[PDB]
Amino acid sequence: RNQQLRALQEECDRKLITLRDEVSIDLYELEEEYYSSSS
Amino acid sequence: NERLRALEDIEREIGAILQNAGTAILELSKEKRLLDRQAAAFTTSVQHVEAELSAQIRYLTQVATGQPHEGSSYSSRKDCQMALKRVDYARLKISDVARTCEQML
Amino acid sequence: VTCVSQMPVAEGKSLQQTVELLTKKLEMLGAEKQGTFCVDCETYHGKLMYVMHYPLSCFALFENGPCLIADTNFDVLMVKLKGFFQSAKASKIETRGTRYQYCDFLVKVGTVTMGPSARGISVEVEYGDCWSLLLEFLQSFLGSHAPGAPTVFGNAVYGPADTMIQYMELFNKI
Amino acid sequence: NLHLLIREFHKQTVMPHPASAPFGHKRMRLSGPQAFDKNEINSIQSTEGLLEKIIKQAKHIFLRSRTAATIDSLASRIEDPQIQAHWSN
Amino acid sequence: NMMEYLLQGSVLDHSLESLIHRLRGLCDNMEPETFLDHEMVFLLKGQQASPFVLRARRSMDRAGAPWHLRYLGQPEMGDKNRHALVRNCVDIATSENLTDFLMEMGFRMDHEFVAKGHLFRKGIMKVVVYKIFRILVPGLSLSYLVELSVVAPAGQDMVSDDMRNFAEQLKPLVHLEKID
Amino acid sequence: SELQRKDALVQKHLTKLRHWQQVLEDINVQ
Repeated sequence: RNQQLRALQEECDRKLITLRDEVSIDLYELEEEYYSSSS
Repeated sequence: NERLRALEDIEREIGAILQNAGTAILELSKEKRLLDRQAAAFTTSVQHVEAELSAQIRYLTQVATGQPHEGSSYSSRKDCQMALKRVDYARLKISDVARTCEQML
Repeated sequence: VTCVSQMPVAEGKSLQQTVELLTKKLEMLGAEKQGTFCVDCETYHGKLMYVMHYPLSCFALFENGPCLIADTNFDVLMVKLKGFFQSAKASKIETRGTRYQYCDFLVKVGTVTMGPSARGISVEVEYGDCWSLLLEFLQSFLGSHAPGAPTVFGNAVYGPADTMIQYMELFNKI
Repeated sequence: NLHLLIREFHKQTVMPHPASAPFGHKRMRLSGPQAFDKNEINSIQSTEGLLEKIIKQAKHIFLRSRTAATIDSLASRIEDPQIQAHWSN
Repeated sequence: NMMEYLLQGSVLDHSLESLIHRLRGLCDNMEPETFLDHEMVFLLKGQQASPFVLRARRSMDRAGAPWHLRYLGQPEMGDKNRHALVRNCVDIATSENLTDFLMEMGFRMDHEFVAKGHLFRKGIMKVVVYKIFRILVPGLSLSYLVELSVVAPAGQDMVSDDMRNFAEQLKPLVHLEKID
Repeated sequence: SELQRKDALVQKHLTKLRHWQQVLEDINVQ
């Protein structure tokens, strides 16, 4: 059970980190698109 | 893991076979016959339990004064709870961002 | 890392007066208070009884001495082999002084161990060769002194204990 | 906070790699060969718990103040050159 | 004043799996493991007539592990219903340090005991089992030795009865004691 | 042009967020 749940939490951490990286690319893109214009 | 569950299933099957052999011996020697001879083997099956008793007698017996397997090791379980909580928090933040985006349209 | 150290044996005024003058010059240079890592210098010998401490002390028997164990382990080894060594009876002296860290440079003043001795000025380098800033500070710190030149700049990687043994070798100087 | 405290407890429980009888942490024996004047003192143990969470909240309020400064510059210095920021990762 | 009350026990090589499982159940470690190093004895005693041991073992599996020289002498004959092992002393050193000291002070490699076994921990007490390997210089019992060691200062022998009871708790394994 | 670029970026971010929601539900499904 220890090894099983360790693999599970490793997969969860990997998914969360991939989510963070994709959201980071997205935030960089949108922030660059936003700061290029001032209302 | 595997070996413990296997030995447990083996002991359970041994007990079941002993009960079945006892019931069969009772049904055979109750009323009507050479097959009753196999009924004697039922008693031998009882001896098998004694061997299991011996198997339990000369078993591990790590301390025989306390309980082994120190630690529930549920630190991993707590870490998994935190991971699921982070996933739920991310889902909530994503839902908020999606509501904001839908309102932007 | 293992920086040079020497002992300018001044005279004229007094030993304590010279020590106070050196300390005042260092303070004028901006020597910040950093405790007093008094490094003793005891002799029993060709082993030794080095008690200099740098939060750990050791005696260098030979080949610059391994002395890689903690002070308690070394003292236990010494007390265990009481007499089983060839090094109890010589003069057991102890030098002292204060250690000031000006700016990424610690300076320690090894005072008179048995009473007849000089005040050795010991400095500590950061990475370590590397005598440009060393000499620029030594010339601005004292006069015609601080030659140093230890068994360094030969490349076995910044050995402090060999330098400490070289400094303790000044016992026969007086 | 929960993860830091449980990690603290877990550390209180790595193996000491004992041969004669260390039963400690390799940081203790590292001072022998590698002389550590103040490193070993800093590498032994430190204060934590409330202070770490407090300084984390301090970092949070500092980030909030930085964001507020950026927003104020955007709203006020609009006709001024629009300053553009980008957080790290 | 760090004394030792280590008991000398030995378990057959065939009875290992049940033994390691019993240990990991009762108390072995947090995910226990093994070790690997090589010992040697240095003998230099003209007037004392006592070769002073020195365990300059290098843990090959560990990187930069300090040489944990262990001396043990003056076996304590207390007769307090315990092991009462000789007084021990540990010292962690650096690479080639023991060789340099054997060259300076003057030693001689009496013999070599290359062993390998598993690691175990408890609340205070320690226990260890391993097997020696009679290998050549560049590389003779072949039996697992279950030693229940307790290294600590003199104190008041309060952990003596505790260690005796904990060893009796593992009675189906061995019956460890002292030697002559 | 600025409005069109903003709308395009918003649509792309929404698509990415929906994909991440789907894969997160799948991961939580276990």
